[PDB]
Amino acid sequence: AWPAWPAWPAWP
Amino acid sequence: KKEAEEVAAHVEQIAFIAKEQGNEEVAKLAKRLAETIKRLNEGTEEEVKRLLEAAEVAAHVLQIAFIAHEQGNEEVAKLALELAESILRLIEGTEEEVKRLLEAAEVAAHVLQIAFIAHEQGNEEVAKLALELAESILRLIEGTEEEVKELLERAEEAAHVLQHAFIATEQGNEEDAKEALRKAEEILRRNA
Repeated sequence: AWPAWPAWPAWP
Repeated sequence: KKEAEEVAAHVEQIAFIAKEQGNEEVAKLAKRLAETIKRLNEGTEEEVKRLLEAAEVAAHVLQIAFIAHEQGNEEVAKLALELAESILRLIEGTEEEVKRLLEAAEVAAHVLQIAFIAHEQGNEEVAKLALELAESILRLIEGTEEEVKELLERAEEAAHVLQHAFIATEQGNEEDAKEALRKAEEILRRNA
């Protein structure tokens, strides 16, 4: 489908 | 019901880190989000999981605001604070519109992360377009148009075109990146 979104930032 | 515990633990870790760094806004919002996760642990199972996904999106938005405030530009930070406030405000139970606004909110979070990454990499045209689009999506979600579904679909299409332009810039292909930027700008400006 759509190009994948950038991954979520690292959990603090 | 075990996913809620993981999400709440992550949100509380975010609140701890924000208190350590001195970001009081993110700390207050993380506390509000933790309380919201607490008060929504029991209820209808089909909606609790969707609200947990919304809480995950809100925690990611808080992370984005925190890193934006720590690493310079306050535009992304303030926009992400407003987005987290909007998510927490809509979680309160207007389902028929929330099931539609949550996708737009997650797309807005993705666009905010796009803007932050592009600004950190000097690609300031993509960052400007992403900030403009995030403002558009925020004003649509907070707005009372009730014609917001079509405009949000248009904005999400523009956001995916912006993501295509971002990937083109990251790979190093400017020829397609500029065209995708033009197309996204046209799609966004067609909302007036």
